[PDB]
Amino acid sequence: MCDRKAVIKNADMSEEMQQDSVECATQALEKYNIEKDIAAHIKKEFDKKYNPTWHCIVGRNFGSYVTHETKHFIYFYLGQVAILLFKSG
Amino acid sequence: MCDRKAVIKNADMSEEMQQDSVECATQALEKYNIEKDIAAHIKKEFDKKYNPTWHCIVGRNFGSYVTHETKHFIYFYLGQVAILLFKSG
Amino acid sequence: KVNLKYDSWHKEVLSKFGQMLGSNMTEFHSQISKSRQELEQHSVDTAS
Repeated sequence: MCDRKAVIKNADMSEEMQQDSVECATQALEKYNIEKDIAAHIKKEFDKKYNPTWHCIVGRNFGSYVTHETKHFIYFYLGQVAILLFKSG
Repeated sequence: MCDRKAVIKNADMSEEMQQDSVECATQALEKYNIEKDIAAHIKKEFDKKYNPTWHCIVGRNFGSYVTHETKHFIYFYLGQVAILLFKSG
Repeated sequence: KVNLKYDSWHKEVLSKFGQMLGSNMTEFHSQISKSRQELEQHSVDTAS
């Protein structure tokens, strides 16, 4: 297992499901090579798990400004992959 | 004025809101230089005009599947500046 | 030997800090979680 240490750069979220985000993004990154499909898998998994609706992005060189639901925002890093997932809508 | 053309990739929305996005977000690009601040412009401004809750992403190379309300998704390239903007609230 | 001893000593000195870091973390959580509801309840009306 490639130990991709996660450092979450912003969050309004509970810690348990923040680590759930870390683990799910780890599995998605290990499973898919397309950044679009990484976002696909993470977003579908979260919509299934904690009830829709979220929005997820993965990238390298990015900023983004967002209004989210409380306790429903995360932005972290795995490896070289910035990963964002918030709930709004 | 550099005709950074709004060459369009994905859209379900009005041409008018498309191209209003185009000028004012180009306005965002013009004074500023920073991707997150450009996003601050664009998302705040359509929270002003097309009402919250908008969501904007400024970058160059990413994969984003999100949920957007009907006629509320713009995703195109302005130069290498990839601009994604959808409503969700 | 004594460089290794310095190393282990400094590392264990670092180690104790995470507890009070978590203390202020719980302060963060306590502030925000209660403050969301605390902004939401009150209003100009409700003559209580």
